[PDB]
Amino acid sequence: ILMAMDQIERASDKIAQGVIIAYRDMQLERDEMYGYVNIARNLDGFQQI
Amino acid sequence: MDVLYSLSKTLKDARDKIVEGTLYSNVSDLIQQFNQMIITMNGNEFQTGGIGNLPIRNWNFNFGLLGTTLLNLDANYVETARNTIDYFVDFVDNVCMDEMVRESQRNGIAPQSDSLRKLSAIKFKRINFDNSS
Amino acid sequence: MDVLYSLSKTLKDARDKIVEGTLYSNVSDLIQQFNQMIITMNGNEFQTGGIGNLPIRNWNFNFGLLGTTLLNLDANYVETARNTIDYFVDFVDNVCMDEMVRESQRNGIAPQSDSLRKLSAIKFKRINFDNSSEYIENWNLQNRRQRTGFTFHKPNIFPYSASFTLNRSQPAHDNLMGTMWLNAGSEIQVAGFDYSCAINAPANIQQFEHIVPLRRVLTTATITLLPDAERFSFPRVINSADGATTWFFNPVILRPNNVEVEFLLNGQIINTYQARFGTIVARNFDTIRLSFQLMRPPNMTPAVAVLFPNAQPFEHHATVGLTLRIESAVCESVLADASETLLANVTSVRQEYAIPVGPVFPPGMNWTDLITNYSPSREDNLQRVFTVASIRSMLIK
Amino acid sequence: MDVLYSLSKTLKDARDKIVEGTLYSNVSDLIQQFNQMIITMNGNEFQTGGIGNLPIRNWNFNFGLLGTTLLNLDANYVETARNTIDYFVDFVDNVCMDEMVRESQRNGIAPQSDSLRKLSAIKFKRINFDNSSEYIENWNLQNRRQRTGFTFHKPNIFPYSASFTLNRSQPAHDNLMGTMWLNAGSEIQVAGFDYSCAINAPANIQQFEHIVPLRRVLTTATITLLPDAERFSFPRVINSADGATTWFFNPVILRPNNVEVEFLLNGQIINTYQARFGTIVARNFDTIRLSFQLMRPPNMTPAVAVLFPNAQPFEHHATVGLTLRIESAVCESVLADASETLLANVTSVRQEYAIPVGPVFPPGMNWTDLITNYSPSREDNLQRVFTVASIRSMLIK
Amino acid sequence: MDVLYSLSKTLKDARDKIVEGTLYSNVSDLIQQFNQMIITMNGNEFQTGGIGNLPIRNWNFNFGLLGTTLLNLDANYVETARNTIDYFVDFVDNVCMDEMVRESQRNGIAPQSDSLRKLSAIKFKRINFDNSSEYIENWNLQNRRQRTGFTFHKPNIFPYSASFTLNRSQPAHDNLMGTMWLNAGSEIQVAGFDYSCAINAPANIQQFEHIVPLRRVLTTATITLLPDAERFSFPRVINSADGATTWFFNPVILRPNNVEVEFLLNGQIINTYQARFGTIVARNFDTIRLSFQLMRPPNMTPAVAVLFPNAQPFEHHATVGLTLRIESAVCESVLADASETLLANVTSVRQEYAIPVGPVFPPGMNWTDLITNYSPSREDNLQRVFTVASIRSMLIK
Amino acid sequence: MDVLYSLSKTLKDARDKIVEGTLYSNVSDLIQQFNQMIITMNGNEFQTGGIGNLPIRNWNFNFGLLGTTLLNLDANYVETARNTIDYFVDFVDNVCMDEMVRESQRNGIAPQSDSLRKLSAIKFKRINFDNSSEYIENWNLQNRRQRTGFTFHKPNIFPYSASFTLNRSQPAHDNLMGTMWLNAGSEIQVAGFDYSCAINAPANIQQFEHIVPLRRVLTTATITLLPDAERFSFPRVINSADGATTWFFNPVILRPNNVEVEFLLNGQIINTYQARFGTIVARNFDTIRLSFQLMRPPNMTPAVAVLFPNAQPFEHHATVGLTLRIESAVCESVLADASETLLANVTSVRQEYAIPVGPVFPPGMNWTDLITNYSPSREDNLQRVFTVASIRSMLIK
Ligand SMILES: [Zn+2]
Repeated sequence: ILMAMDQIERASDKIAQGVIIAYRDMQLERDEMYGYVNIARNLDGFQQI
Repeated sequence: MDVLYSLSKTLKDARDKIVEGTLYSNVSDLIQQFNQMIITMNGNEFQTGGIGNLPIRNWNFNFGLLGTTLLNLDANYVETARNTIDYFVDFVDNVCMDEMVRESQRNGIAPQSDSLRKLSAIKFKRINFDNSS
Repeated sequence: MDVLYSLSKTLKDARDKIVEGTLYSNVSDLIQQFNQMIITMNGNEFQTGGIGNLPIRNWNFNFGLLGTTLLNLDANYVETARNTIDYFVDFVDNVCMDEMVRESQRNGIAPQSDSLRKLSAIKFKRINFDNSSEYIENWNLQNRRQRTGFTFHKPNIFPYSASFTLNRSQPAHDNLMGTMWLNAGSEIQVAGFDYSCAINAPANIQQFEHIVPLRRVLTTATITLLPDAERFSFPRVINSADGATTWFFNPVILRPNNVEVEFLLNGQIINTYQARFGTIVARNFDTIRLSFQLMRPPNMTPAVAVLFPNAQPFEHHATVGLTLRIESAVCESVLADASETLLANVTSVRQEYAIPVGPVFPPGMNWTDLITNYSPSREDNLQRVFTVASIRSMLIK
Repeated sequence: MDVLYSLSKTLKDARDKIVEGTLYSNVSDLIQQFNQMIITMNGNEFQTGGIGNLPIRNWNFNFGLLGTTLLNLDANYVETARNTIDYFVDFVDNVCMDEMVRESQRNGIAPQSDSLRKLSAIKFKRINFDNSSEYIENWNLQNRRQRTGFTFHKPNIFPYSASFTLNRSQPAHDNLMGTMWLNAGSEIQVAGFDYSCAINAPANIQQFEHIVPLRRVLTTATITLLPDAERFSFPRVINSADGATTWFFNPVILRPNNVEVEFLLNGQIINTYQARFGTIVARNFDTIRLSFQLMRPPNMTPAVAVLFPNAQPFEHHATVGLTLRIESAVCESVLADASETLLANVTSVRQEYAIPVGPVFPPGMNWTDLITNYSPSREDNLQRVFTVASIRSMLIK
Repeated sequence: MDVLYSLSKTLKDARDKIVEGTLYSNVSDLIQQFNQMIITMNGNEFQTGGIGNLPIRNWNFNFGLLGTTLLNLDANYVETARNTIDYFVDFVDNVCMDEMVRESQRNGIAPQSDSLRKLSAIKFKRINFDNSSEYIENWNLQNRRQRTGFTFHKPNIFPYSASFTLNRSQPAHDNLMGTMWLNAGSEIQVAGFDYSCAINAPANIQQFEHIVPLRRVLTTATITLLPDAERFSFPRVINSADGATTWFFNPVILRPNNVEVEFLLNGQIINTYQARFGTIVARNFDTIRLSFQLMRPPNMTPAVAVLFPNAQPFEHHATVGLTLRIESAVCESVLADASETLLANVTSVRQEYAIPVGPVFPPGMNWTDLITNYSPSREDNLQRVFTVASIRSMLIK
Repeated sequence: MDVLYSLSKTLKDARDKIVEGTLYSNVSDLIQQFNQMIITMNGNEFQTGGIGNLPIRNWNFNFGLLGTTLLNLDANYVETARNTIDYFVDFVDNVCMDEMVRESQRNGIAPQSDSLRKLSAIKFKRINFDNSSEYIENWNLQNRRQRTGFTFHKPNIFPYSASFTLNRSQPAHDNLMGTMWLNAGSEIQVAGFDYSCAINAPANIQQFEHIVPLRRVLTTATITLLPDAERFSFPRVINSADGATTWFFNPVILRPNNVEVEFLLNGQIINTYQARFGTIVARNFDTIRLSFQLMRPPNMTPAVAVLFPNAQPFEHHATVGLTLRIESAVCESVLADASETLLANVTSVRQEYAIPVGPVFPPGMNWTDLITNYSPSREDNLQRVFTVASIRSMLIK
């Protein structure tokens, strides 16, 4: 359970892992699951709270 | 200049007071000053060096505040604080070197490095602490 | 060590801050520290001494906490605080002496006295306070393996050595060339002498060199370099190298030309100064190389021509000197210097209590021998004892 | 460095323990460690090489965890593990080579490659596992500021030297007294020779001394001392001190008289052995002083007496020698011995990839020069590269 | 082979870790492994011996499992475990001896004993455990066709050879030029001699070369090179090349001139050292070429000039020598070294049980012949027997 | 002894495995063992020292159990563990030194120090962990009276003895014949010399024999046999048998003839090698018998016929030789060897703390005297102190 809980939570659909604000114009990414989304796949380059 | 001295003073106090086992009452004021410094510095970018063989270094401040402990701060607290203290100490070292290697015939009292010129702005004046040296 | 320093610092801050009439807002935090010190030390038995003439003493702590209900301190509060502080200060003094009188070939920095070993336990870490002084700061830095630095005024980096090296000589010692030198503390005086005044030398120039290797690397040193060695400019009668006989030295001083002072680190020339006198700076070095030449004056007035003949009888001997003093320096290791009394305190304690000669330090804490053979174990032990001496000096006047 | 060692240790343990048919209870902890390593390394990017001919390599980690639910591992599990193990082993190999090939004159003990600098971060501290090898444990002890020790079998502590000193000499080299020596690796061979066999010496005894100082203190050393220098017991034609000419040495070997071997630390006698050959123990020393005498045989049979006349013609030259071999020792600083292959690994990597000579080590990692001028920066860099070499050798063979 | 190694490893762990009083959390996994071993081996019959004088012994396995319901294991647990450990250790002993005393020209890697053939069955694979030893690691690697590496302290790589080449000679053997050499184990010792001292040679230099080809490619080897061959520096009477007569060798040693030691790999020069002595590194090589020169001394004092006349009678013969010792090395194949005892164990078992000479190994496991002709079949059989011998030594002295 | 070893092993594992960031599953078993150790050792008081200069030390144990409620270890956990580990390590060090510096004529195998006798109680059996080390394994095997075995590289089994026997001799020492040997450490060099070169011997052959009986039985020993005695092949002036005069030995080396090396047990030839040099194997022996011959060359060139006349003025003395080195061996008893450091550790502790000469070991732990008279009591005491030294070395370096 401890090794697979990260994956189970990520697979969940009613919650996200966080929100990057970034205060700048970022092009919406194009994904199969949805035409355009503000999907961030990693928090690299941003201070985390 | 006063801002640079205040950064050095608060870093020296953090190094010499934030030690495993000490009471939190011994460093309440220091931690408040340190967190004020972190808040004020966060989001600001600095560039140091570029004269002679002094390397050009870029400094970005993205740090969380120091926490609290009920009675006595412990090893985890000291390590977490030490990471930020080391980064700030490196920054102050480089700012001081870049100031030392520069001179101006006119307005020699005025700051000569871009880092110290930025620090002389009004936003950083909240980092002053005590000018005792 | 950090706990011992914290005890000393708390006691000093108590003896200076807790004074009658002062606002309790001025000493609230200090009193919290003092009460935690008392709570942590209560119920512990310590034993100090037992080595040499240092008496065996026992210490038991059962004290009450300082009050906290006053807005201003009065006579009674200061009196009770002083009564507790006196006993704590006596305990600190005896712990410091017990630690200073002890050595160890292995793990020199580790606590050696029973009291300091007991204090090294984890229950006493609760009393740590702030490590602000230079020596405790460097102690923590070297414990974490950082770059330490001690600032010395006239560091005692050169072992005493007064000697001479002859490059030309005879059984009669009536025509000599060579150098004489004194290295002492922070001063090098070197004088090259030539009896013939380079009459037959190639280009009438006689070269002299002097290499002083330091046992530790100094950094950011201010150095005064003057063009004459006053110590070797008067007539002398000197034992011969073997000691069988004595020879006569009758100097007459000329200016040294082509003076070159090179400060080297690991055989690499870090700083170099030519024909430069006064205040110079050596940023990082562990060897000093002085080169200087005696040049026969191309033109002489009669009183100088009489002095310097071409025949053998050389009544007056040409001499060119240099003096080099390290006014201040920075060293990663610990040294005795002219402004600090740490070596004096350690030696005084050992002499007062007749501590038997140990396996690490030379007898009587002889600084000549210490610096001459400054091994890593000696450095560790010396840093420990100097730190303890500084802690003691915080309290004992 | 601790993270790198943990990576290599985990990969070696996975290679050794993840085998077909083994109970999963045998490797449960190992697989937890492996999954933790994979999690920590996932999503990070590394670069290695770029110095000399070492190729620039980029490493990315997007691996999946390993199963934890079988009772006995099967072939599928072994192959699935091995595919990831190969990539991780290659990454560790290249990081280790990148660290070995580099050096720094300042802070040589700190990581030099960017990959190891990245691994120094706190995020990677989750990969620590075990620190049980000699070099890693000495690394950790040194960082904790405790006593370290490397045990060496035949340590290369003596810089290669082969030379003679002539106390009595003439241009014709017909009547010589002096010593010859070879200090190499872990052996000292010394031979004092006198052509006249002490005919005119006081009490017909010629004294010989040989002092060998070491660059580092050796502890708990086992030594073999034998009474003959087999290297200096045959006819030789040597070249003069200045190389002008050649002189003859036709030795005849006598027993060495009054053999004294002193092991000194800080100039004080720690151990001393008189007329005792075989296995001896030197507990703590940094200098070896060998004293031995050539004593003219008071009684000689005619065949012996004919060898040593009282006039100049000397066809046989009386020689007395000692041989000293350091079989084993313990040193605080890293050295090169006959059993370990760390120096070979470092030198081999540097030579294979044609690393340009740096600012610290001598060309070709020449051990003679390195141990001749064993400085602090050199010691730090040497320990770092040897630790990395041990980490790499855990995996590469 | 892996199953045999795992039986030995689990027995060693059981005999080390199952000691009265130890917590059960210290031996949980080990007891799981031990119980699985017992379950798998139970109900099996093995037969060992029947070759030479090795007794024919039968092994029936029927043992109860070890208990699991215990916090700190007690005397009963230890006794019940040791009774089984003794039988299993004896069985492993005999299986290993049976394996060692056998050889096969075809498929020397395949198990030879019928007991090991049985253990090769897939039913026993569940006992595999952890293959952490060096020899089992290399066994698995060479099974997978991966790189193998064995580290040796002075490996026994040179087949014994004491010989001499005469490049110039005649029946009188009074004017001879050539070389002498002794190769043995890890030491080459060569010495080129010239009776005329290169009086009539161009530039008064005589060239000597010595090529030693290894049967296997050594890697990352530390080598001690010295400039004299003490073995060929004393008077000798050597029987002629054809044994007809004997000739006299009266050497006088000169320094070798223009020394070049180069390590070659398939004819290409991988390493080369010019006039350098001490410790050197050969990264990857299979041949050693040592070239040196006898240079007649350009200048001679009379005591030397007497030694080398212009005419025929040459009482003293100029000799220049080299000594080379491989202190440590790495080899892909299995070899005999100083520290390990695998060759000794195999030879001891064969001699003790009077095993008839087979087709592969030479009589009495003569290492000189085995390494002189190190055929692939011999390498396979030697690796098998050495691996099984290490497995055995893991339990028996 | 077993409990002390378990303490040392637990502390070594604690220092190696308890590191910041490590997964708790990597340490859980060790933490259970460590808490068991703390529970067992709490509330007991120990005293060590008091012999020689070894300081008296008192040890008290009151420690809290290490936590078991973390996923990854953090700085807090490591800091809490480190203080306990340091105190325990110091305790183990002092116990080991106190046990090493003691000895007993009767029951030397039994614990001698108060601390170790206390630890031998039944309450301390709960800490046994695992007796993996070789010395503790052999300790347990010897206690059970199973067969022990220690593997040595270059074992020190021959007490240093250099001597000679003269089968033929006269006052003038012109026509000697006999043998001349050095036995030291692991090497035997024996030379048989004849001044007449077997001119009058039967069949022109002179027989030579040399018997070296070992103090203990050696097993599976790898030997190196070479056909010359380099140590005894140069001119020597040697004191006569009674020390009243000196004689001259001027060797000329011939090949030894009919060399026969026998390794004998209980007077029965176990291994026999004829005219085979290089690496050989002796499976089990307690005496080495070297037989060789000086055969006058049947055919001689003029330069040899001159050397070997018929009359008394023999200027060159024929000599044959043999060298025998024990590269690696196995012994049931403990011995000093080149690779290990246990003898050095024991001798170092005794010398450092000035332990008075006791009733068992010779002064200064002189290995020559010890092995020369290796009594059963000395074997018991030596095994005890070596095992304690190994336990200590697990923690101290
Ligand atoms: Zn060896």
